[PDB]
Amino acid sequence: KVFGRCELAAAMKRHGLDNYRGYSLGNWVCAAKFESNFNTQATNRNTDGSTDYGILQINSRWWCNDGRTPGSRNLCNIPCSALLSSDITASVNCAKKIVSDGNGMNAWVAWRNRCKGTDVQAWIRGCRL
Amino acid sequence: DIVLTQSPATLSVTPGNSVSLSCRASQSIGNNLHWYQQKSHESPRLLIKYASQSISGIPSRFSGSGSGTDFTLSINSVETEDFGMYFCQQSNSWPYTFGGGTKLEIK
Amino acid sequence: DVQLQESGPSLVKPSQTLSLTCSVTGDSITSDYWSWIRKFPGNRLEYMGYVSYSGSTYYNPSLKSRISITRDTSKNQYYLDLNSVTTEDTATYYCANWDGDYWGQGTLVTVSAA
Repeated sequence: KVFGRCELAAAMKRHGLDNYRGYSLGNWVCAAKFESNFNTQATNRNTDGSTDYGILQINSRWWCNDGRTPGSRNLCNIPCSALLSSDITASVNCAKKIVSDGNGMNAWVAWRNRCKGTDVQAWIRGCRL
Repeated sequence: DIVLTQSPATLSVTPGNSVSLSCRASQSIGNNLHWYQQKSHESPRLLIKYASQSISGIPSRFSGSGSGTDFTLSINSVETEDFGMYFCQQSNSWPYTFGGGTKLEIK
Repeated sequence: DVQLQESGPSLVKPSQTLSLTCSVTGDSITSDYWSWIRKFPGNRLEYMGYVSYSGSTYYNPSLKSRISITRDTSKNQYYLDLNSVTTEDTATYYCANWDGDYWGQGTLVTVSAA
């Protein structure tokens, strides 16, 4: 599914990401925008053999298990295929575990390069939440 | 810290009746609230995650609802194995905290 | 499947260091985040801290920095050290994964001059 910006912001708010572990809501929207262009089905094969899945491009080497990745650790104890759904529930569940590590949102490289240090609340402005 | 207040502190009930436990947060925590059961001489058991996400292996009579600051754990026709303590827990902010507990006791 | 088990002393004296071990069986400790929770005598639960996959640690500020959590990847165990205990540290300690699905059985530790 291709979420609109406002649509995604209200869903992520309903899924409890506004102020989760010190991160304001716009961080999550901006991250989804640069990680997957708001596409729940996005996939990206990495040179190391892992794949990045879904709206938050969650990696198969550490977080979910797609059965094809070498040192898979499955930290979110979930099959990768559950992250490729139009329902964001499982993506948000795993993302909350990912950000609870001391690396916080720095695990998402597009967030790191395009969002950190920017006015991230701009991503939720002009939206009915 | 987020303070979590649970009510009633004690609930006496007859098996086959339905109950609702309440848990209120001092600040808005979205859906970041989990519910545990603790029976005598046993480790806590996770019943509900993220306010209403049901968990595999636990009776369907338990359901949770709520968001923000007000959350409820409901038990449709309580059974004798349900008697014990119920605690809510927020994971929105660090340090994670627990509510003071509801004791569920046979009438 | 995964099993967790607490061990250490059940009786300690005031001001010493309490060390507990959590033994994990069924999967590696590198595959999750791991925590320590304790229950006081009147059913009061306190989340103590957790160690995440990168080795970073989060500790409850109610412990004033007397706690250390560490893990041993070759033994498949992780640990709790609590310095300068007092009688207020008398409690049931549990280890559990972060998700809250696996818990150990719990170990009662009593703090007393004796």
